[PDB]
Parts: sequence; structure tokens; C-alpha cells
Amino acid sequence: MSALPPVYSFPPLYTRQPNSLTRRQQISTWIDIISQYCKTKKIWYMSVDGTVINDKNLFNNEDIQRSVSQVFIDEIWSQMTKEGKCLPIDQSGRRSTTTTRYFILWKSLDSWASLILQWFEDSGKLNQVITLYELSDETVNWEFHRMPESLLYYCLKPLCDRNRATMLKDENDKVIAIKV
Amino acid sequence: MSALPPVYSFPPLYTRQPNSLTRRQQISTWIDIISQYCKTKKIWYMSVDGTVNLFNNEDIQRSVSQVFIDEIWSQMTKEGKCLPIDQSGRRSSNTTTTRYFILWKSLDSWASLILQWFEDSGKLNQVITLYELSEETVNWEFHRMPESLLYYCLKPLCDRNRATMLKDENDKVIAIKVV
Repeated sequence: MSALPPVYSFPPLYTRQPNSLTRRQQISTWIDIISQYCKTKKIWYMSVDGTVINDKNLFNNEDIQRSVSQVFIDEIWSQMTKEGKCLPIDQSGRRSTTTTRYFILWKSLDSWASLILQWFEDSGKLNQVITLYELSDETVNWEFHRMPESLLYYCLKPLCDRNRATMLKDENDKVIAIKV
Repeated sequence: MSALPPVYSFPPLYTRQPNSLTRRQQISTWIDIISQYCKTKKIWYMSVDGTVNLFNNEDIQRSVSQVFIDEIWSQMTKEGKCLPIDQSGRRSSNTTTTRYFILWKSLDSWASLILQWFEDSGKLNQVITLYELSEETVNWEFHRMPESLLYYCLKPLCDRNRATMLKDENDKVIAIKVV
């Protein structure tokens, strides 16, 4: 129960800082604000310009009348990407081939992998075949509930490695369900 | 969460901001940094100048002006995030407040957690001292809290008629019973 910080309204933050050292910190702060934000609002996608997609822009502070330059924002993303805090995706899968938006990873993919895997066991379904769609129905209500399927797919992949699961695709080789 | 946020190293923060609006936020950010710091390092006292220090960033080579710091404290005091005290107990600004009791947890809040322990330990009728309350049965967030400050968290219990305090020959609260 938190979302946006008090520093989120501190102007000097929106101004990029000339200084390898400083900028390095300032960016972390932003990285951090992002995760915390998406996390509490249970959001998953962020457009490169900061727009939030809903299963509303975080770099444009209306109240403070300030906005982070795209130039900086980009620095923010890469940095966040280098750190594994976000995932570059295009009109669908992992791409940073015209990456259009980001999958904010406040929880590692492997981490999500576990929590989902967990669910499966903590619900005995550890042998059945459930779809990704139902993965986000009434039965689910762990942090990952409502997570897009495309992104859900990336959280399950870890289960395919670690040989704990097998995915099932439809006629158009699209993952639709999975058995763990 | 560490003792210091990433913003703790963001210079612009140490510079006071000319602006009722802005400063107001900047201060909250500092208030916040303090609580969070003290909380995780399980610290309780902070000297007005910041000695825990926390206002003098060595790595960043930057330090908040006392002027600002004072604004920080009052603001933090208005909010009830801290408690002003002289070498003794609660003591107002001028009235020689020498240090602060950082309230990362409201007094009423602490009040509850302590009350809680009592019930969660059935001792809800006995007479335990503040010393034992701080120093081998206690291990909730309040474990190790100074007695003087512990006293202020129990007071709420005297109000709400849930407890009675017992002082020694030198009218010093030593124990308490919170039936």
C-alpha cells in the first residue's frame, strides 16, 4: 500500500543530471519509482514514452508541471533493462526490433515462474492442462492474476527449462495452455 | 530496503528548495528517509544536527543547512513522525529539545504492538517493568527501545484505561500492568 513516493513530486528529479555519478543514482531512483508504481497498481505494460497501459503517464507529472525528456527516459529504460528490472517487447514478444513497450518486472521472471508453479501445486492441478487465459479466471488470485498472456508466457518459460512443464500451442503455433 | 534510498545520493535533495509547494515535498522526502533509516537500523535517537550525520552525506560531499534541518524537524513534529525531547522527556523546540525519538511507527501504533504482545503472551494482567519490556521475552519491533521512549508509547494505554503504571521511590515509572 504505497504507489508513488513523495520524491515523485520533487522537480530536480525530472531534470536529467549532468554527471556519470549523479545521473547513475537519479536513474536508479526512477527505476525504483517505476517498479513500485507498477507493482502497487498491479500494472504490467509501460510505453517507452511513459504511458501506462491498462489490462495516465508516469514520466509526465501534471501536479508538478514537469516531464522527463525522452532522451533521459531512454537512458532510464536501458539502465533498467541492463538490470533486468524490465523487459523490452514490441507489438508482442521480447524485442529491443522496434521495442514499443515494457513489461515491468517488479518480480523476476524466474520469480513469477515460481509463484505460478506454486499455485499449480498449492491447487493440486500439478498435472492438468490449464490455459493462460484461465491463468489470469476465478481460480487465480495470486499476484499474477490478470497478467497478460503474452507476458504470462515469459513467466512460464522458466518452467519449461527446469523441465517442470510442457506448453501446448494451437493451430497457429500460439501457446494457449500448459501442463506442469 | 536499505538504510538509504537511491535518492539519498541525489544532490538536489540537499539543497533547500525556495518554494512553499516544493520544499513541502522535499521535506516529506527527508522525513521519510529518516524514518526508513532509523527503522531498518533499529535506531531511536537522532541529534538535532542529524547525528545518529544522516544530514551530512560524506560520499556525496553535501550537507543540509541547519536552517533547513529545523524546518524538517518541525514539519516532522507537526506530523507526529518524531518526538522533541530535552536531555530528559518531551521538551518543546525552544525549551531545549536536545534530541529526537524517531517515530517510524506512531506512538498509538507502538502502543498497540506492545499491548498486542501482552495479550499474545497472556500476561494481560500481570505487572512487568519497562526494562524487561525492552531488554528475553520481547522481540517485536519495540524490543530494545529505550525505557524513556517506551514510557511514551505506553501512556496511550493509560488513556483508553487499559493500563496502570507503577513508579519507584523517585516517582519514576519502572513497571506497568495492562489488564
